[PDB]
Amino acid sequence: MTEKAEFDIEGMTCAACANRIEKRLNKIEGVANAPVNFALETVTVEYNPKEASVSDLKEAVDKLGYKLKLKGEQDSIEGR
Ligand SMILES: [Cu+]
Repeated sequence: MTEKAEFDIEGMTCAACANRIEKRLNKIEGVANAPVNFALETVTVEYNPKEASVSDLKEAVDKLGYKLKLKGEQDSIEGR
């Protein structure tokens, strides 16, 4: 089952910022994966909406400093 969720990240000026998110994300219970993509400025989070939630991990990202918001939820990304 699981779900894919796609989010736009603002402030992660270094790859270490991004990696720190991945670290936090991994620390959330019932996450599958969540590699942060340093080009499109987006992360594709994969998890189950049972033990974790988009809103929860949002706060977990905000906890690190940089901002996060919705982007999509079907391996799509979108942009110009
Ligand atoms: Cu950084």
